[PDB]
Amino acid sequence: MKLLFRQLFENESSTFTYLLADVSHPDKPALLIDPVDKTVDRDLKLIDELGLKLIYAMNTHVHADHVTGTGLLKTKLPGVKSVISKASGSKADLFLEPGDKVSIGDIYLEVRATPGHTAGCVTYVTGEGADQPQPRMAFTGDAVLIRGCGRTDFQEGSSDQLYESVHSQIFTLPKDTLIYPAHDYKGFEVSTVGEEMQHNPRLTKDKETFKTIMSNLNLSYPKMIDVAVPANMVCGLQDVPSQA
Amino acid sequence: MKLLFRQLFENESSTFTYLLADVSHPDKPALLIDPVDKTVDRDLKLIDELGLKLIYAMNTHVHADHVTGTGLLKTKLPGVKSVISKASGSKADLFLEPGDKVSIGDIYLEVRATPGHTAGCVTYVTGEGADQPQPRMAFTGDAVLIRGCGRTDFQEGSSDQLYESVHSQIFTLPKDTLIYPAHDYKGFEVSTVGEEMQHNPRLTKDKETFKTIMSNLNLSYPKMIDVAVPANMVCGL
Ligand SMILES: [Fe+2]
Ligand SMILES: [Fe+2]
Repeated sequence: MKLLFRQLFENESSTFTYLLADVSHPDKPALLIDPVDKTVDRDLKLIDELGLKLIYAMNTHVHADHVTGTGLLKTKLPGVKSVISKASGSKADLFLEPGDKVSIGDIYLEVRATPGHTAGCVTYVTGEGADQPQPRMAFTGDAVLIRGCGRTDFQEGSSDQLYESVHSQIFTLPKDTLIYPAHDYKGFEVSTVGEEMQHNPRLTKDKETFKTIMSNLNLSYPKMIDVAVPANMVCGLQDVPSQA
Repeated sequence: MKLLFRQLFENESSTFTYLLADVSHPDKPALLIDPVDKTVDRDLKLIDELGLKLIYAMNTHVHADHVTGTGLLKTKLPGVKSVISKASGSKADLFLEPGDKVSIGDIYLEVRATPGHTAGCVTYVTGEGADQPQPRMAFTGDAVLIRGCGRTDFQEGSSDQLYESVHSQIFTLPKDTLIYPAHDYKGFEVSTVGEEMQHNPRLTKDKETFKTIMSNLNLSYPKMIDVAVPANMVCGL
């Protein structure tokens, strides 16, 4: 295994997309996590410059803040498959269950179910096998953010469920495991399991304190959810053939 | 030596600030590269959470797009020293010459003179040695951006000088060396020397073509330069 890894940012929605590839493999097979429609051309230009073969375009969950790039990526690289959890209820080429593994050459990602922000959230974690990246890397979606977590008042979320998911599926990973979230609003880019267990002001509270604090934040209505969720439930696809 | 490394982003100016610390030393000594005034409180809070001792607040160059956080950091944390090139002509606690080293515990950076965007630009490269980061990391300021570079028509810059700086100081490093620029406007965060030598749209041309390309750019007047340069020449104070 030889990992090529890039974190990419979409400034309108503050979203991180992740590119992973096994560049030891003759085809340089690659995947994207949480690609955004707006940045598809950027992403494809980068994949071409680096000579990668994009196998999968995956989502951690159904996004409320942007439109998935997975559909457009399919319109543009025939052969790429979209991937999302079965639990999300969304359309995709491939559905994931907890415990599934996704492979790109010799590199693999384990799928952990981490619902709470939505019912469909998963966390992708690089494999624990002997030849895999060290430290492990966890792509936590909106379940754990750096020094925070996603809201739980829409998309069938639950604070109780989020707390249990994080403590059972993420904080059980080795402390040096890197945390790569789907969003960040403070200019931060990475954390670690150990660092979040020490410093995350949400998820280091006891369960009932976390639930109380969450319930009272008085967050505004999500500005894009009425557009983004329907679009993302159909893989970001259109119902008319593309023009031009 | 054990390197703790973070890249931090300031959205108003699209600036990257870099935190480096040697967490194997009993003080957990740290430095910041290109800190911004707006994000001083954030940077201090992170430094406090991680239990680090801020030693240096350094600039790659005199910034035209934001006001340096060096002066505010020195105010809040007496004892912190600001650092900048001697060639920049700006005020700082410590001036650097080409070939100088800056150390925090067992971690050190080499200073390479890379003027062209400005007369004072330097690139900080993590040091050579088995106890240093592998691959090496080059903090290139605005001399080399990911698939780009800064403009050369202000701050006593020069396209010819920028080309020579990049080719002699940056493209001579091992190809796997990481490039961490001071800004990005496309959502990219890192590149490598080998990638830029292959794919940088302007710096891969020959010198005269590079010069011609840079002269032909259609750019607006720098939006902050008459506030930022004066402030940054006096350490933000
Ligand atoms: Fe979300
Ligand atoms: Fe600059």
